[PDB]
Formats: sequence, C-alpha cells, structure tokens
Amino acid sequence: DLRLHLLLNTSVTCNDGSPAGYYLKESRGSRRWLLFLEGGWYCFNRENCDSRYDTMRRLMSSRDWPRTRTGTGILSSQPEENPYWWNANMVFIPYCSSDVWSGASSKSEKNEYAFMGALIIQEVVRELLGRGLSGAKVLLLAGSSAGGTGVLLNVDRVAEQLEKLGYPAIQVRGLADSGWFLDNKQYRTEAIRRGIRYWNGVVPERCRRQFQEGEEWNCFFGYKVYPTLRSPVFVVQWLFDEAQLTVDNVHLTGQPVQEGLRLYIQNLGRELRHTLKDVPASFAPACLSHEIIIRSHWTDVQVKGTSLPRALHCWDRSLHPLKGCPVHLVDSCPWPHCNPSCPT
Ligand SMILES: Cn1sc(=O)n(Cc2ccccc2)c1=O
Ligand SMILES: *[C@@H]1O[C@H](CO)[C@@H](O)[C@H](O)[C@H]1NC(C)=O
Repeated sequence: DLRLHLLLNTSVTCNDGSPAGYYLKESRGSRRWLLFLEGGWYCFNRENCDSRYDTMRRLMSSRDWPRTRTGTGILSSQPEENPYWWNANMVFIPYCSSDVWSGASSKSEKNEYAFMGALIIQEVVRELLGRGLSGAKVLLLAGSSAGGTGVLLNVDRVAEQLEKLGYPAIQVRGLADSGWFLDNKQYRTEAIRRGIRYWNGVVPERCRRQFQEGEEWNCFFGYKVYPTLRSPVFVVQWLFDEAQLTVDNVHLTGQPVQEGLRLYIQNLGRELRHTLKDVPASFAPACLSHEIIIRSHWTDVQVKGTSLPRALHCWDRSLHPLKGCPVHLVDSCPWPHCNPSCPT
C-alpha cells in the first residue's frame, strides 16, 4: 500500500480549495523514483465543472480521499506483477485539478474553482526532496490518459526545477501512456482552447515560442509538443485508442462495418503510426483499448514478441542499438486485434 500525505503548503489546492496531495511507498534500498499522474478527462467552464462536482467529486476535492491505495502494474512492488521497476520508490499523485495538469490559477473572489495542476506537480517534487528524493539517480514522471498528456506538458519543467534547486545529477525522464492524440476530423480542439483560458493553462516554453499567443492549444497534441522537449520520453499509445474514437464519434456495435467507417478506422491507425515514426522510444500495439501502465495485466501485451516491461528495461539500458533489446515497437497490421496479444 501507498500512504496519503496532504501537501504541507495548503495554498496548493484541488478545484474546491481543499489541499492536494500524494500517496507514497518508500524503498530504502533504491535510488529510483516513479511519480505517476492520474487521469480522468477535464472540465472547461462553470456549468461543466459544476456538473463534474456533483458526480465526480474525488477528481475535484481531497475531502473524501482514503488513507491508502494499492499499487498496481508499474506501481506494484512485486516482481511478478512489475518486472521493470518493482524495487523503486512509488508515488501516485491524484488528479484533482480538472486541467490536464496545466493550470496555475487559485480560487478567489473572481474564480469559483482553482486550477493548479502544474503547481501541484512542482510542490510534490519539492516536498519529496526532504523525504529521500534528494538522493535519487532517476526520476521517472509517468501518467495515463490526461496524466499522459500531463507528462508531456510538465517533464521539462521538473528537470528545470531540480537544476535550479541544485540537484543536477538527478536524471529526469518521462513515460506518457494513452495521452498522444490526433487533432483529426470526426467520422460524423475548441474545448481545449476554452479550457486553457479558463484555467490559465501553461505549456512548455519552446513549444509556446513556436506557436505563440492564442495558439498554445497546439502544445496539448503529442506529435507537436514532443519534438520540442529535451528530456527523454517513452511514448505508449494504442493505435485505435478508445478515447480518440469516442471524440471522433465512432461507436462499434458488432454489426458489419461498412466501407466508409472501415476506411476511417484504417486511416486513423496509419496516421498514428506515421506520427511515431521518428519517436525512438515507443510502444504502440494494434488494439482497441485505453490506458495500460497501472493495469495488473500490463505484462501480457507484446509487439513483435517484446512485452512493455521488457521495452522499458531496454530503454533504461539505452540511456546508460542493443542486440535483442528493442525500444521502438510499433505494430504495422491495419485493424484492431490483428495483434493476438491485445486485451480481451
Ligand atoms: C482525440 N482526442 S481525445 C481528447 O480528450 N481530446 C482533447 C484533448 C487533447 C489533448 C489533451 C487533452 C484533451 C482529443 O483531441
Ligand atoms: C506555497 O505555494 C504557493 C503557490 O505555488 C507559492 O506561491 C508559495 O511560495 C508557497 N509557499 C511555500 C512556503 O512553499
């Protein structure tokens, strides 16, 4: 189990003004630290955020959080479940800012909600330095869904923070799971643009300088922000991601898929594969699914005979090509479940 700690700086808050926090399990014999960002969509105006507060309140408030949480998948401490990093120090950061981890705005007389995701990450890192992070050799910032996009938006800021604080020896890296989306045409971007204004959202500096004022929404799309980043980032993305298909208005019912939808789905997979061609650390199976790294059976899927925990181990070796230890693993077959190892 990982144990809850509420932030000592109580000005860094969830949406409703309650303190943000993190869950921690220390591993005294390890200099590896894994910090995982939870996902869970977002909200982008007063009415939409009010609705989320009625029925998704744990994603907006710490008042009802439990004292402990069980680590699963990459957060498990058992080697059978986690062949990659089972002995690491484990941190789960709850998503309670509804801002894709981008916000820097407090609750006040003018703002019904606080959007502080970018500041929550920085404050967690600062408070962990007194609990052993100061001795780390590697800090892996990981995340799923909105948390995977959050990795892309925040990994270089964590690296800059540790450099300015006097810890240049800590190697900061990212692992973005299910957060690499396409700004494509629907089968049958404005919400992000609205959200950034509502949240006072912030994006990485080099990407901001390319796209300039009013166009910062572009930096939420992986294929546009990734080339601007300096820290090493491993990208995990299903080729037929269920969240991508939902926003594209695609719903599979079991009836025969006709030609127009067949071509739409095939072109989506081809476009995703194209955006990953120049991403040297990546894992992209031809499956219809969403999220993987904190699932207990994350060990089961393979691309070209290599599992995700193996690919991450090969990535670690590469950061010290490798015979029999690949790091770039993208399926080429063109339809969901053409890979036999896809989740059932
Ligand atoms: C395909 N999809 S899915 C989704 O949620 N969005 C909006 C969004 C984009 C980047 C980061 C967070 C949210 C898309 O364009
Ligand atoms: C608490 O957090 C706020 C917001 O990031 C910051 O302005 C302030 O300096 C912090 N205070 C301390 C003591 O860390």
